Amino acid sequence: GRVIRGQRKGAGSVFRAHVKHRKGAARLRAVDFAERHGYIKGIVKDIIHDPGRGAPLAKVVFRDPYRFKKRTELFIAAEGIHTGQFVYCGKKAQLNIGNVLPVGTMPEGTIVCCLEEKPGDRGKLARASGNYATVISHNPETKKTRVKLPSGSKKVISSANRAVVGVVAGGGRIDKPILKAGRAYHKYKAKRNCWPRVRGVAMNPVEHPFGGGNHQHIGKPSTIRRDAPAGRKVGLIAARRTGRLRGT
Amino acid sequence: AKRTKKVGIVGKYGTRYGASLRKMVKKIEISQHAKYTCSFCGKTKMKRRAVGIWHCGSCMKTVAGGAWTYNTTSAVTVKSAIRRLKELKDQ
RNA sequence: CCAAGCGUUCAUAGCGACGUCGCUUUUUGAUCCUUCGAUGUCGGCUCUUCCUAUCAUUGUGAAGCAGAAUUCACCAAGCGUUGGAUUGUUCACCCACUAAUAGGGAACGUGAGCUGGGUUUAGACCGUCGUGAGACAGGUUAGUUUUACCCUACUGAUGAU
RNA sequence: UUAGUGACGCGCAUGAAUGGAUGAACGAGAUUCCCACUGUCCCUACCUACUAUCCAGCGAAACCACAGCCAAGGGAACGGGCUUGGCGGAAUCAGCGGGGAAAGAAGACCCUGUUGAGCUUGACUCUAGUCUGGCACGGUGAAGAGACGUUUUUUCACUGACCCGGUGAGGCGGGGGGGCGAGCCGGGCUCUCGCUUCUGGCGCCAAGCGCCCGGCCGGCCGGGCGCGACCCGCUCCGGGG
RNA sequence: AGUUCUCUUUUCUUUGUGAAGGGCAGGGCGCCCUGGAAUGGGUUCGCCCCGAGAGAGGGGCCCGUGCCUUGGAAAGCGUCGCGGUUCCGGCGGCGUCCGGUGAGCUCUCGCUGGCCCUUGAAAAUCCGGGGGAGAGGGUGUAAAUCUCGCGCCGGGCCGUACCCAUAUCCGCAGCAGGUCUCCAAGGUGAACAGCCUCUGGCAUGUUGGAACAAUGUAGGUAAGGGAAGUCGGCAAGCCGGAUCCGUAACUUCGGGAUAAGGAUUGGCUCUAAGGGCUGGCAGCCGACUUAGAACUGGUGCGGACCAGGGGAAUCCGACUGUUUAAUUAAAACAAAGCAUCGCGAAGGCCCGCGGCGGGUGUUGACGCGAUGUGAUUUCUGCCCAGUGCUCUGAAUGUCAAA
RNA sequence: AACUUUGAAGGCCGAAGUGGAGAAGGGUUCCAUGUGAACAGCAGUUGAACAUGGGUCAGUCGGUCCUGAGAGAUGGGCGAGCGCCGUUCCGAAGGGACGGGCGAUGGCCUCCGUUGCCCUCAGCCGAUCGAAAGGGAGUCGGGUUCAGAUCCCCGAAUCCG
RNA sequence: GGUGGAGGUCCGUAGCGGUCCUGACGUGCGAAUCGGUCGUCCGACCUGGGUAUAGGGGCGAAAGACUAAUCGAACCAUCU
Ligand SMILES: [Mg+2]
Ligand SMILES: [Mg+2]
Ligand SMILES: [Mg+2]
Ligand SMILES: [Mg+2]
Ligand SMILES: [Mg+2]
Ligand SMILES: [Mg+2]
Ligand SMILES: [Mg+2]
Ligand SMILES: [Mg+2]
Ligand SMILES: [Mg+2]
Ligand SMILES: [Mg+2]
Ligand SMILES: [Mg+2]
Ligand SMILES: [Mg+2]
Ligand SMILES: [Mg+2]
Ligand SMILES: [Mg+2]
Ligand SMILES: [Mg+2]
Ligand SMILES: [Mg+2]
Ligand SMILES: [Mg+2]
Ligand SMILES: [Mg+2]
Ligand SMILES: [Mg+2]
Ligand SMILES: [Mg+2]
Ligand SMILES: [Mg+2]
Ligand SMILES: [Mg+2]
Ligand SMILES: [Mg+2]
Ligand SMILES: [Mg+2]
Ligand SMILES: [Mg+2]
Ligand SMILES: [Mg+2]
Ligand SMILES: [Mg+2]
Ligand SMILES: [Mg+2]
Ligand SMILES: [Mg+2]
Ligand SMILES: [Mg+2]
Ligand SMILES: [Mg+2]
Ligand SMILES: [Mg+2]
Ligand SMILES: [Mg+2]
Ligand SMILES: [Mg+2]
Ligand SMILES: [Mg+2]
Ligand SMILES: [Mg+2]
Ligand SMILES: [Mg+2]
Ligand SMILES: [Mg+2]
Ligand SMILES: [Mg+2]
Ligand SMILES: [Mg+2]
Ligand SMILES: [Mg+2]
Ligand SMILES: [Mg+2]
Ligand SMILES: [Mg+2]
Ligand SMILES: [Mg+2]
Ligand SMILES: [Mg+2]
Ligand SMILES: [Mg+2]
Ligand SMILES: [Mg+2]
Ligand SMILES: [Mg+2]
Ligand SMILES: [Mg+2]
Ligand SMILES: [Mg+2]
Ligand SMILES: [Mg+2]
Ligand SMILES: [Mg+2]
Ligand SMILES: [Mg+2]
Ligand SMILES: [Mg+2]
Ligand SMILES: [Mg+2]
Ligand SMILES: [Mg+2]
Ligand SMILES: [Mg+2]
Ligand SMILES: [Mg+2]
Ligand SMILES: [Mg+2]
Ligand SMILES: [Mg+2]
Ligand SMILES: [Mg+2]
Ligand SMILES: [Zn+2]
Repeated sequence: GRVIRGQRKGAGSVFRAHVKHRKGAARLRAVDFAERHGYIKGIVKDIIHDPGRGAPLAKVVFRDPYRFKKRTELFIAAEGIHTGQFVYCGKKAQLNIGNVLPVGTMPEGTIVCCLEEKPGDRGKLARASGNYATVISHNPETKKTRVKLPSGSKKVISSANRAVVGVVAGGGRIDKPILKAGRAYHKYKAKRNCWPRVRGVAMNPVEHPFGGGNHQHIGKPSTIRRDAPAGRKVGLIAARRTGRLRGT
Repeated sequence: AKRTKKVGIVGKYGTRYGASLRKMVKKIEISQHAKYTCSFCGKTKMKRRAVGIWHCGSCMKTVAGGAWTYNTTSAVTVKSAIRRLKELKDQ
């Protein structure tokens, strides 16, 4: 048989991200003396739409503490920020929506967004629209914090990790039926070459394990083992169970 | 004169997409096109620019908000949660 | 063909058991001789001709032929043997008229005559089967029909000894 | 009315996201009936244009063993040829599709071949990848459990190999110096901090103080240095290891 | 200039002003100043605007492709008349004038709105601003300096013909195929439709003549019947525009719908209504419409052209979209919706012979990756034995190298 | 001489043209004259054929420059190797400057220049390529040829340096 | 009762496609064209050039389709 679509996606080619009109990568500030020991002030200049992203982006301007310059940063917009607002980042910023604090100083139950997976990486967790992570508990002796991620997993992270107080803007986006193939066509024309999707049973055996047959049937169990070779790992990959999720 | 009995603004979709889906999208369609009163100037001009971005034509202010409503219930609750935690943080 | 019986009586008007002798190749088989450097594979439409194992009509013989109607048989294929609903149908069945609505051959007549409904490529659906790819004298839907100006034949047209 | 529709259902072999039942709108999708319409037909006719047709000019190709009238016979079981009969008369024109088992393409069907190829799998033999153990890179210190000062192993650590993140590698570690609090009898210390949160302003290229040097005539003009901006340090800072 | 038998103060043609500069119309302003508004007012086709300052006054600015002016009448054109070498940028005369009108078409400038789970390039290049390091001269023959007005010098290299398509390109060819664009007249008409015409162009598409048999190909018409033909109404045919009326089942209340079904339609002569400008009135200008009435023709009138047959049901697929270029356009694919599955980055899925390699990823669970079903509505029963997937493990059979 | 040319008729394309111009492609087919052998599926006095000679003129119209999707060196990595990967990633990646201090040279030797050294200041952080439709200053009117003109001539402007 | 003018909305031209006649043609105008009749025609729309993906590879709204008249594995040379 031939190489299946899933295999072909990893080569780039026609399967690379549509980044022509994206405004840039969204990050917190690179940590420096101001955020390690005090705080720094910025101003929300504009809140902008980033193609292929549900959440809006905020353009926050700071002063460079060592040079006569203005630094333009592209933040993930916390819901409720507005242009002309002042946001603050550092070890000693106040607990307000949009401020950037180390999770170690945040009290228990703080709702945060654009959280750092590892200290100094400028934000990796809870960046999608509407999402947020929560602070469960601190362990000051081991200098660590326990956060609850949108997926519901509980992670132990360094206390020095920074984050944005509040939830990500643009929430509730998935509550609108798309109603139309064309509206989904436009959704992914800004993201990547992943639409529309052709069913495996709808193909021939040459290009898919589920393909072929005088009836459109899978024919073989669709739960495939974790270590199946590429080109065979299709269907439900390493499924712990299947069927309707009745009960908790 | 009342031109439709129940479709309202989703009457643009005609017979397509199913009654229940058309009923569902109607609530969002009304809300994402409403002009909300601006908190910063008070003129009813706040309007959706993109998904999540709300702009006021009077005072020119822009606000990051919900996808289809100016502020989501989840965000409103969190603002009161953050306000409350702040006080205990400094008593 | 024989004739036990049926036919109230009466074997043979008309039938005919148990047996037995043939014919035919419009049934299906059996075989594998010709054709696989291809003879276009069903049915219908059209058109001509031929057979008789005669339905009608002509001329007749016999009846359990009074008449009328019918049945059996002879010479007999000259002339006829139709319009329709359902089905791709051959076949079948029914409606209606009719003198009668007989049965067949011609490469199971006839696709460089047509048509392409079915069968029988590639797309696709259902059921049964198969782990599967896929299979099914099981259903369903969509699916390219080429060439004549040559020879003969035939139809007409000049014409030849 | 082997068609359609509605019912029936022990359904060869219907059936629930291998989705079941439905249903408005939609369909160059499949089917049945009805109105209207009509040459589809009964049953064909006439008319027009371009051909075919004849002429001047110009002019191919397919195909072809030899050829080219029949009946029967026998025959590779359906003859143009052969046998026996019927018979046969130049050269040609327009048509025609009976025949030449006409042309077209080494039959796609079917079988055979120790010929394949696409695809599948519970075929045979392998294979990338992947999971797993050992050896090496591969270190330092503690304990616990073993064995005879050495060595096997478990846990907890360390960092320096190795890896990750960030930065224009910009203030890291320790100490000094200063501030608010506490409390032992003005001083010591538990021990904390490092000057920015009201406003959609501005913010660099030193002020000031101290010390020396130069040029011209104590006055003018111009330099340098130190503090301002604490000292010392061995990995830039973090995260793993 | 054409027609002039008759008529036609008639029909046709033609009746300029560039770039740059100045001036002025006109358009636009989310620009300023006075002032303080509810009996709220202003205002558009729609909107929309106002104590965060409306109405009303008075101003400032941007574009002015519009008109005038310098250009510039000298040129060009129309026309009549003379010249010459006569192949002269030949010379003269006159003219190149005045108004109106429009949902008209084409382009453009601007204001205001709607759509997005779509937000719709970058860089070269040029400009303004903040700052005040510096510089310039000591009352002058003033200096530094100047994005002001004139003046001076130069702008090298390469392309440029023509065709651009029923004959200059690709299909073996002057091949009915294919091949990216700009401009765009009058009539009818809703119309860039079809039909006729002007400007411009062409010579019937690689030949002609004479006939008018059959059979064709493409068009037509048929008495009476009306699908009896055929597998099947294939083919053809009926309908068709517009105005007025009328319109069912079912329905997801949006539709169905031009449902279905009727009536009307010419020409001609009138009537009524619908506006602007100026100074409940008067005068002058007007642009096409709608409606009604009489008269009228052999009942013809959407007279050509253009231009839906309809209804009752069953199956399938919700729809729109896509597909086997060259036999299958479909019930197949997609789809929104629905439901499962993996993954918190030393990750999930995938690429790559190879790496401090690569894609998703300028990403972070409302995400990415892997499947199935296939809108809405109602529902989705039982089975974990089989085969798969998955989870626990020294408690513990087998188990390689070391 | 049916077919060439001029004149007159009758027709057609009917401003989504059979009209006037371009891009890609062609490459002399363009223009003048001559021939009528071959070619232009009849002919031809004709032609996009053949033969002999001509014709494309720019600061202002494009290219030239920018960067886009992307392509692609060096550093580094890999690689038996031709090489591949990679594009800021494991890099001592600036050859510049206002100004100040020193010398050496010059000339309108007055004083200004130049040149060499030193002090001082410097993110850009990715070489290079990538569009005759994107961005990109500035040329228009009249005349003129067999064939060229916003290019030649007459006139009137303008940008850049 | 007006105004307004939404729509993967309807009729319909350009454009794009290609249902039926199983019409033409079938040594064709044409190694896929022609005519009438048809689908769609504001969007999942049509299209030029630039660039990217290359053979067990690509690309596929999925027909084993397309990948230079070649595709159930292109073409060229060699092995031969
Ligand atoms: Mg398939
Ligand atoms: Mg397979
Ligand atoms: Mg008896
Ligand atoms: Mg045999
Ligand atoms: Mg043979
Ligand atoms: Mg034959
Ligand atoms: Mg044959
Ligand atoms: Mg007889
Ligand atoms: Mg036969
Ligand atoms: Mg025959
Ligand atoms: Mg045939
Ligand atoms: Mg058939
Ligand atoms: Mg088939
Ligand atoms: Mg019937
Ligand atoms: Mg039934
Ligand atoms: Mg179930
Ligand atoms: Mg089933
Ligand atoms: Mg002749
Ligand atoms: Mg023979
Ligand atoms: Mg024959
Ligand atoms: Mg053979
Ligand atoms: Mg063969
Ligand atoms: Mg053998
Ligand atoms: Mg094999
Ligand atoms: Mg092979
Ligand atoms: Mg096995
Ligand atoms: Mg005002
Ligand atoms: Mg004059
Ligand atoms: Mg200034
Ligand atoms: Mg030219
Ligand atoms: Mg003609
Ligand atoms: Mg001619
Ligand atoms: Mg021609
Ligand atoms: Mg011709
Ligand atoms: Mg008739
Ligand atoms: Mg009649
Ligand atoms: Mg019938
Ligand atoms: Mg019949
Ligand atoms: Mg029809
Ligand atoms: Mg209806
Ligand atoms: Mg459909
Ligand atoms: Mg096809
Ligand atoms: Mg499933
Ligand atoms: Mg199980
Ligand atoms: Mg021309
Ligand atoms: Mg042209
Ligand atoms: Mg000739
Ligand atoms: Mg010429
Ligand atoms: Mg010049
Ligand atoms: Mg360049
Ligand atoms: Mg490279
Ligand atoms: Mg350019
Ligand atoms: Mg539409
Ligand atoms: Mg439509
Ligand atoms: Mg087709
Ligand atoms: Mg045909
Ligand atoms: Mg023919
Ligand atoms: Mg697309
Ligand atoms: Mg590959
Ligand atoms: Mg596709
Ligand atoms: Mg198949
Ligand atoms: Zn406001």
